[PDB]
Amino acid sequence: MEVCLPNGHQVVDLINNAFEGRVSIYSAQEGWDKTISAQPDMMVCGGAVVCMHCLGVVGSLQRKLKHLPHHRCNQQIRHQDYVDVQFADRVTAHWKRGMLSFVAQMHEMMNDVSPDDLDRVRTEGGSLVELNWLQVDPNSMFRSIHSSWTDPLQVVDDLDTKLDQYWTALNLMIDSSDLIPNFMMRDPSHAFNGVKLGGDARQTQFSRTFDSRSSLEWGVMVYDYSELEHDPSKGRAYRKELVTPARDFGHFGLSHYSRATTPILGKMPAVFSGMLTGNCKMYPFIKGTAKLKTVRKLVEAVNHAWGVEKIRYALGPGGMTGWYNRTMQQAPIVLTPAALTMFPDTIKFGDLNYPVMIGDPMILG
Amino acid sequence: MEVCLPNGHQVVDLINNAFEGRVSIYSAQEGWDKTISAQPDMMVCGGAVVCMHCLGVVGSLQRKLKHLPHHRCNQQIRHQDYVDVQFADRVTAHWKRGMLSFVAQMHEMMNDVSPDDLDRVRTEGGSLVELNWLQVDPNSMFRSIHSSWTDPLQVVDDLDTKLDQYWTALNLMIDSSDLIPNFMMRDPSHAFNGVKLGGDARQTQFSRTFDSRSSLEWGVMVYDYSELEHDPSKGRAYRKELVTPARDFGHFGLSHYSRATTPILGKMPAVFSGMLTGNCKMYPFIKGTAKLKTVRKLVEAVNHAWGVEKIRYALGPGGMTGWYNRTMQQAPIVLTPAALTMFPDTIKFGDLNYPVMIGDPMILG
Ligand SMILES: [Zn+2]
Ligand SMILES: [Zn+2]
Repeated sequence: MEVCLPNGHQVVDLINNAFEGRVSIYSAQEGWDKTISAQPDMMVCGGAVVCMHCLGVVGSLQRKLKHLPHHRCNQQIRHQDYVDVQFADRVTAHWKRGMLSFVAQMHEMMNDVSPDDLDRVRTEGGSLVELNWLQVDPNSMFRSIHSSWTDPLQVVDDLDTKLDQYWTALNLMIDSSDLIPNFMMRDPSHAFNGVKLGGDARQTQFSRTFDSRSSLEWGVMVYDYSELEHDPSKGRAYRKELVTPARDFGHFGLSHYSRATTPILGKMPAVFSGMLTGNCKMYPFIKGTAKLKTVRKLVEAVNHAWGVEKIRYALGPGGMTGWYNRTMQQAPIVLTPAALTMFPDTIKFGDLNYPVMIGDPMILG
Repeated sequence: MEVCLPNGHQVVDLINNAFEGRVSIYSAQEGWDKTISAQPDMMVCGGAVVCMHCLGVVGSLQRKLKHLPHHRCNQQIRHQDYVDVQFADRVTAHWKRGMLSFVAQMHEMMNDVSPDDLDRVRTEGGSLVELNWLQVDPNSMFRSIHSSWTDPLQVVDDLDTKLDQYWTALNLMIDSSDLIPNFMMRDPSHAFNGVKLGGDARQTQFSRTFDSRSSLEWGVMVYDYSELEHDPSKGRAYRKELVTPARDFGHFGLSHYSRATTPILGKMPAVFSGMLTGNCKMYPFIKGTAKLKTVRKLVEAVNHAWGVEKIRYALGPGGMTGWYNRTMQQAPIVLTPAALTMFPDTIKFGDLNYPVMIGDPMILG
């Protein structure tokens, strides 16, 4: 059968899904389970199922395909023409799992704090929990020289539900005791340009995305609150008044503002939507325009493999090149989760008072 | 508990849901079942659940609230301040049920056509099915002087699935036999500005929306193809070559283009997404800017019931007035289903060759 190209809205859905690590990929070898890496034969783009060898729509999501339908496939789309999407998706999937293990580790330590110690830190201030950074997602592509993005994805059922449950529990504990985490940012753009970098972290090269061009293996980055801990003029009352998150972000249970983390994994801050939005969803702090670039080579391949009339029929005015240029302009809206535009605007403490280092995530009073 | 206003993205979600007739409404009298109309006590706005007496967020979708939670309620938001949203939602809900009954009736009649009658019409041309317009959703607010938008909503489970199934089935039948429906439009904008109205249809006044100032009880509007039907020089071959839908919309099974209907109910064309989008979803042809107006009174009420700083905290700089004005400019993107901007642009027959009348929906060859 002859097939048609997907429409622009379907490609936008593909891109947005890749940056949540939720693209549904089918490979002959693994079926629809992408736990084990394999070259994609089909990808779900919005409501369509698309053949990755011609970029033709071969079915719908509602039809539940279990094989690649026979069709007249031009076979012009090469793996290299869409691997940037596969890469962004798989790396985001690994990154979300790593971030979950980290948030869960912090939650567990906080949950194990004895009442006496909590009571003491609330009163006199002081360290409450510290996580050896070498214990954060150790065997991942972000921390081990022996791992790669093509490694298997850790099997985690209900990933987003878990991320929501743990982040919510962790922040409510922080909020109720006016505690201080060193792994949060009021505006993650400051991680890329703004914060002072200390020690080994001064060498950090931020790509501000998930692509194959540069190194995603790096240390765990957090704030160095060493000076705050020992400043005799900035004790517990000072910390409660200005430093605890609620002062800048609003009380967690009564705020729509997003809370971002420092670059814990992949040199990429995570952004969590606020509790009042109804869920604490987690997204990588990547610009919409950077996400759109993942299909730049695919647009070139489509332009070379498909006739101009067929491209217009599916993508509209100006074809796929036109769709791409229009989307680049609309990216701040159509390729950007609301959470990424909901950081606090009235700051009292902020992100520029202490440097960021490669080191242990911690919570103090 | 103290409550805060919903954020702007949540209000946009509320509006988009109202124009799909899918707002979840809670009332003390009926619980979360809006089959029977009651004054709303809460409405789901995105992931938040909002008290309609103060417009404060009292919970989340995930918490599965069973009743209005105890909270510090200003009690200053009045029913009149948000009834425009309730009205758009309930009327759209009645309208979708009516459109479903109409599409099912046409599908049913098409399936009852004898093989011989179909063969004859395909070969010689002629009327195939004609639905007495007085039989289209006769007891609804769109057809009876004794009905009102506040009447009960017909109980229809899996409404969208049925709309998809019946529209898909009907169009495959029309496409496979190169048939001609008189209830389709290539660009529904022409219903309001473009088509010639014939006979009593000249009395029609289109509000282009669903609001209380509108008079939505009206006749069923379709094209008057009588001249085409009775002109021997515009016979079967002529109709197959130019008039059957595929010539303008592309073959149904191989097209992303939306197909709209004439104003069958409520003087409001329906827009169905194309099969290649993956589903045939149905939406009323209403502009995003018109949808946004449903909260104009609510914004004014919030501006007087809530302090400026609390409004800024939830809605962002500019407050709710700023949000409203910005959303008005973003409406083509954020309050407009993709289907409403996917009509064909290369037309051979089009919408302006025959007048629109109040009369019987029909399919002929
Ligand atoms: Zn193919
Ligand atoms: Zn209230």
